[PDB]
Amino acid sequence: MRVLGIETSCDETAVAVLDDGKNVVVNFTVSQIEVHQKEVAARHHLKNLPILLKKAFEKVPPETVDVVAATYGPGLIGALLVGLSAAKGLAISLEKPFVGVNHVEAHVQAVFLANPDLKPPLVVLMVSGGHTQLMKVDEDYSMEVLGETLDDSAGEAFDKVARLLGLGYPGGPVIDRVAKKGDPEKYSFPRPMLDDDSYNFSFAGLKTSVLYFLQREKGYKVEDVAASFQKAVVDILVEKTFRLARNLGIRKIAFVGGVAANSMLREEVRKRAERWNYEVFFPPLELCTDNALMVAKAGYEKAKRGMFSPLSLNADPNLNV
Amino acid sequence: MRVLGIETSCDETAVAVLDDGKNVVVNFTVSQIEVHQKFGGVVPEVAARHHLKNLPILLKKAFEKVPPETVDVVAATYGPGLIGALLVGLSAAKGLAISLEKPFVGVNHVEAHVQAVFLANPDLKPPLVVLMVSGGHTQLMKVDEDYSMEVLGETLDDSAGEAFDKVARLLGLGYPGGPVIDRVAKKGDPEKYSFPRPMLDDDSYNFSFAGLKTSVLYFLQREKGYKVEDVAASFQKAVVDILVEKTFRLARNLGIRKIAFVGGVAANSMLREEVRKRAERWNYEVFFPPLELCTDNALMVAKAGYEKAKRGMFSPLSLNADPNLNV
Amino acid sequence: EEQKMRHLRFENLTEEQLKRLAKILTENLKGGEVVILSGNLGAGKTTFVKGMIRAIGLDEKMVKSPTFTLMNVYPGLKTIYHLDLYRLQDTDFLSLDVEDILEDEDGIMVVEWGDLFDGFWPEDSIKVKIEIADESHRNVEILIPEEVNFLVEKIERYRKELQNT
Amino acid sequence: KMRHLRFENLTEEQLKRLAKILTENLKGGEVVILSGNLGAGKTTFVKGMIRAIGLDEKMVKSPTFTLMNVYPGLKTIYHLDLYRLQDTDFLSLDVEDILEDEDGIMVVEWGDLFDGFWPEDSIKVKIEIADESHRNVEILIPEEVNFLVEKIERYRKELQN
Amino acid sequence: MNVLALDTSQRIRIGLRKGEDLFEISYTGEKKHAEILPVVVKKLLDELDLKVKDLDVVGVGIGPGGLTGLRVGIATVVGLVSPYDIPVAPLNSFEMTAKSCPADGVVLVARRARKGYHYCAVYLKDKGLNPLKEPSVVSDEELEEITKEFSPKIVLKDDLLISPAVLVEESERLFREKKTIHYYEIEPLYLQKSIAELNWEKK
Amino acid sequence: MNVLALDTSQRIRIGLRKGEDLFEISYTGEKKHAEILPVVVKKLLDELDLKVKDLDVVGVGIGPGGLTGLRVGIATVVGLVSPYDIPVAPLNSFEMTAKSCPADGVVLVARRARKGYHYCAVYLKDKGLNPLKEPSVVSDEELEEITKEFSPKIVLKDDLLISPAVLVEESERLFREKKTIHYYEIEPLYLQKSIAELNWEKKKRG
Ligand SMILES: C[C@@H](O)[C@H](NC(=O)OP(=O)(O)OC[C@H]1O[C@@H](n2cnc3c(N)ncnc32)[C@H](O)[C@@H]1O)C(=O)O
Ligand SMILES: C[C@@H](O)[C@H](NC(=O)OP(=O)(O)OC[C@H]1O[C@@H](n2cnc3c(N)ncnc32)[C@H](O)[C@@H]1O)C(=O)O
Ligand SMILES: Nc1ncnc2c1ncn2[C@@H]1O[C@H](COP(=O)(O)CP(=O)(O)OP(=O)(O)O)[C@@H](O)[C@H]1O
Ligand SMILES: Nc1ncnc2c1ncn2[C@@H]1O[C@H](COP(=O)(O)CP(=O)(O)OP(=O)(O)O)[C@@H](O)[C@H]1O
Ligand SMILES: [Mg+2]
Ligand SMILES: [Mg+2]
Ligand SMILES: [Zn+2]
Ligand SMILES: [Zn+2]
Repeated sequence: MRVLGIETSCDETAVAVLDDGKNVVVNFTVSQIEVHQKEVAARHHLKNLPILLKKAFEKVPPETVDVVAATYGPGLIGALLVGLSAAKGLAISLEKPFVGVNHVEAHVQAVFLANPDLKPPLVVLMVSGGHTQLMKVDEDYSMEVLGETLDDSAGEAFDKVARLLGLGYPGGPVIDRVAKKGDPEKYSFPRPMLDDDSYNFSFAGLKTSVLYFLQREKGYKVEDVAASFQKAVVDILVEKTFRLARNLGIRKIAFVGGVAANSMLREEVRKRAERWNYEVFFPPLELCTDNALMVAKAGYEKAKRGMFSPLSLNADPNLNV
Repeated sequence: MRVLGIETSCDETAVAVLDDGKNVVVNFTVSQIEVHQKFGGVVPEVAARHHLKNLPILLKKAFEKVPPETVDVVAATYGPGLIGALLVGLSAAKGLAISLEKPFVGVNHVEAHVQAVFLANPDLKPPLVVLMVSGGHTQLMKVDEDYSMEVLGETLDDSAGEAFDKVARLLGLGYPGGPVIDRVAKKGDPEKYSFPRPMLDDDSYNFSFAGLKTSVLYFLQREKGYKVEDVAASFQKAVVDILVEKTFRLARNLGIRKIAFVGGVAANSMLREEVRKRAERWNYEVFFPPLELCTDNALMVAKAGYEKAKRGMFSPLSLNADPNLNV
Repeated sequence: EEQKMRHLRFENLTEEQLKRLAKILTENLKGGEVVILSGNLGAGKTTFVKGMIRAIGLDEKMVKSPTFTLMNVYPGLKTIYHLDLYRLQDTDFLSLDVEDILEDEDGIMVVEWGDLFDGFWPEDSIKVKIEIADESHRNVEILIPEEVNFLVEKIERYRKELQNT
Repeated sequence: KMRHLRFENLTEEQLKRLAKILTENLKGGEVVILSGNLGAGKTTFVKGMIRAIGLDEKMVKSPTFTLMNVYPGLKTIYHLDLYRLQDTDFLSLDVEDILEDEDGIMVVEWGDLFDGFWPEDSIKVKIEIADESHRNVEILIPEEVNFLVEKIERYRKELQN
Repeated sequence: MNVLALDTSQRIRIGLRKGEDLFEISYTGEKKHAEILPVVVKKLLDELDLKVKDLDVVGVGIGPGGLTGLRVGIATVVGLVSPYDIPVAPLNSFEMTAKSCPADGVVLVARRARKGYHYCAVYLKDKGLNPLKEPSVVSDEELEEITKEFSPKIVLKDDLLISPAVLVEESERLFREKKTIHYYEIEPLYLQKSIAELNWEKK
Repeated sequence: MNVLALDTSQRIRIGLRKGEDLFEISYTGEKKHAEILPVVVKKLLDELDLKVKDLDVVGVGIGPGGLTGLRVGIATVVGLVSPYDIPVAPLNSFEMTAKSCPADGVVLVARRARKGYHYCAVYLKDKGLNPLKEPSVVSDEELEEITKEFSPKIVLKDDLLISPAVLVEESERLFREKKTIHYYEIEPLYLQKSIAELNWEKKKRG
């Protein structure tokens, strides 16, 4: 069952063809049409995608495609309406079905890929820049937003508190890197909405707390501030994921997103799982968990269950689970 | 099973409703709402052969009576006729189907004028031959136990009707020609002149009648001193002659005892006499219409409707009219 | 009686000779024009129409006296229109029905008994009187106004081909 | 030619309440440039503004990664954050297209970047951070919109005395 | 509200409105009117989950043009509305043509009729359609004589383009002004009738 | 020929020739482009009972207008033709709007962009459609200058009607003239860009 999957949600404009959601037949991505061709520009979907269909149908014969998948949310109306509007019209001219991918649904999925034999009663925390969130994944694979930031992503907190500290890009790597030298129990920074009946986060609390210190104070070590603040983010995260994995009753726990990558998260999460006896999960090494392979897979499993979308389907840029 | 039907083939505009076959709950017509048009006054009026202006009113009177809800099939003459005259009844009929969400049947006025044989004899085995001799047609057809009917004979030139009508004018007698020729040919000598029998002892079933029309045109141009009824009766027998020998030498040769007549030409005194004589003397079963020339109303098409619908042989909405149409 | 258009008379045409020239008259016209057959009953008006149906690429077996049909309508290279107004009462059939065919500037109109309503037909109309001589041979007078031209040359041409054989 | 209206040491509450007063006295296809630095309290301003269009504050969030959040209310507020903007084509195409809608209100965290792009008649809102719990704000009201100034001014002297 | 309108004055123009939605369809070419029209109306109503008995008004092109064109069109209309006396809006095919042309101005509508004569009208497109010269027949000279006089912006000659979005708008309007009529009250503009008169009066 | 032209510049406009049959269909209503364009394409094909690989060339309105509309129109065309490299006819939405007016002489086509500017071009129409002013962003007032100068017999303002028939007729014409392109080679006419410079040099003038 060849799914032809199309990406117009991320900044790499991607087209992929994936037999049976496993064996990948061709992967073309504009990103890899620059040093393998060393114009066609960053994320100019409507200009790029055409060339990638050109590149795809030169190799894959047109017939063979069985489903056309393509993300419809979340992303930007303009971006989404190019992969989606284009995939709809493939469907028409292939006389094949089309599947709208919910991206954050698909994101959550590849967890079930990073271990084939991983059983699906499970709680995901998604800590990106765009997204901060706790979810249920029911044994049937039914998800719900239970926890959601009300202001800022953990990703955004990290990137700006980095900026405030005269540290480089990217936000987190730099703060992770340089807190290694510091004292995370050095400044008693606030942990907004902890010890609560809510499963929700706020972070703009922190960004300001740090900024107010940086202004008022002086003589301070940068590491020490960087360590102090990373712990206050990790305390609020690590508490909620495990307060809720208990409160409902789950032992296997998934960590998706960029903030995922944090050495002090992975170390603190680990001394909780190694001590209540819980199975703890992370994504792959070269995190590009965002190709067209993603949405091909997504749309395979969808079509597998004859869950197709109609040619009326509009983009939803605010789409969640 | 209420099947609405609509005539618009040539001159007559008609609408009729028909319940399981011959069970009439309306057969409205422009012809009968002409005598009833001196009654109180005059406002919502029917012209005469103005199909478009009329069909709307006929339909109105009809749906005042028969709540449309209960119409189950709709059927209208598709051909043959005047393309214009037809396209009204047809196009409306399809619309009537679209509105009422009920299916549509485009009928054959021929397959219809022939089915009208069964309206006047329900007790009538259908393995029969039929001679249609109007002005419009001059034809021999065969109806199967099935009821499917191929045309087997055909004039190449004029109808019997057309030759009667015109030779009348050549002899300066009334319209319609035939009746007058029949009436006068009575006090005249049917064998005083011997015209041709164009196509007699010919190995086909096809008619010719342009040979007669002239062989009289020639005769009168030529001969002074002659009785008009002599020529009438002569010319008339030349036609009875060619009709009867074709009609029978086909009912016989196709092995069939039973044999029916249709067309105002069917009215003819001399035809009937000599058909009757032959079939008394071959024990063949002959039929006719009565003497009430009304072979153009909507009761026909309503039935071909009930008949083709009971058989689930329905019609598509793309369906054109066919003026040059037969069976 | 007096139409000072252009004479183009023939004489003693066999039945076949008449269809053959009728074939020349119509095969010499692209769309738009009208032909008015005259002559008493049995003159060969219908028969003449059989000559014409060759030009559009049909055999004549479908030409038939259209006296009760009013308009037999023959499709071919040009769609030929065939009318017998012998039997007409309602003149609203010319007002409306025959008028809405004159709108079609691509096809050919031909009319048994056209002289009956003379003056409803347009001035640029061709006439074809069919007089009668032998029981086999007929005389025919084609007319052409000033509106038409090139034919009076093409006609008087064929006269030769199969009148000296 | 445009009146600057300064507000001195405002509570997190009053800040939102100024924002709601600006935004209900708006009419059509209007740009609110939000100038301020990290922490100023821009996003918090928009929280106050969305009140005006009948939706809940809780659906206001840094569009820093999303780039555009759209509050389809009594009017539809489009909310931009240019903090992350990398492709100026977003402005030349997407934002030019947003601007064609004349029954809806644009508002731009860091609309003091890419200055050439924005309109003459754009409303400018500098937000400053004078206190741990107070922010000073200056609303600039281009003269082709003085219908605001009465309405805003009321709240300037409604607070002072 | 729910509105079907159609003109068969030249070719098939069908406009359907279901409250928020207005589709327009035009068919042009070989297929004869009775072949295409009834079919496209059925397929269309179907797609919009819309039974006929639910139309507030149906509009019909009656105005000057081809008989078997209009005949088909009207009759077809008369079939749809006959069973529920759905109000019919008459529509002028020249008035409908002029109201399709984007330009405002003096706007000639003229239709090469009987091979030496034209159907013809001159409209003033302003607020509404100010009727200068009523639909009537003219000579090939009498057309220049007109075109000399009103010296018009737009010659809508021979290819009378009718937008169907127009036919709907008009019907919608006529329903409101009570200017609707019944399915038996329909009265086509057969300009053609008035060509025999002005030619049996020339020879 | 089998031809599919569309133009989703303003409201939706779709033309379809099957050999000697021309269908035109246009939708004007609440529903977004992506909600309705593709649907209709499917239904209209599924009705003339021809598939996309049967099409000889496909027109697309690329030229100046509503962004979300064009982005959808061009995208669905790329979706359709890409499997079979079907020849594409790029159609200038203004040039179209102008040929869709039935008239003779001087034409201004205008659509109100941002705050206080228009997209605008000016067209001499005898027969072949020759361009006086090529399409371009101008100010509210540079529009009134352009009007007096070129001095139009005809102005098509903001609510621009396009004959799908005309889309096809041009798509056909470019096919015949050998001026069709591959779906990879499209370039939409984004006048939106050239606004933000006209702004910079109106705030500079102080
Ligand atoms: C909508 C879409 O944009 C969003 N994805 C996204 O925002 O990118 P993602 O790669 O998942 O997360 C990026 C963030 O991940 C943070 N990050 C990366 N490495 C980190 C580390 N070692 N420690 C803390 N944060 C880190 C970066 O600071 C950056 O802000 C999503 O997943 O929904
Ligand atoms: C297409 C339509 O026109 C045709 N019917 C028709 O032409 O009318 P109809 O009623 O069937 O017969 C008309 C012919 O019937 C002839 N006719 C009537 N009574 C006659 C009689 N007693 N003797 C000889 N001919 C007679 C008339 O001369 C006239 O030509 C038809 O039913 O197919
Ligand atoms: N030289 C000739 N040319 C034409 N027809 C001839 C002929 N000699 C004999 N005929 C015969 O003349 C007959 C004329 O028949 P038609 O043409 O069908 C009737 P018509 O002359 O049109 O008048 P009508 O319509 O008033 O009845 C034919 O049977 C034909 O064979
Ligand atoms: N008087 C006041 N006005 C505004 N915000 C105040 C405030 N007092 C405290 N705050 C705090 O300021 C924070 C508001 O953060 P944001 O509005 O997200 C700053 P921003 O301008 O969006 O920063 P950014 O540049 O990172 O986007 C909240 O923690 C809020 O409670
Ligand atoms: Mg004859
Ligand atoms: Mg913010
Ligand atoms: Zn994602
Ligand atoms: Zn009959």
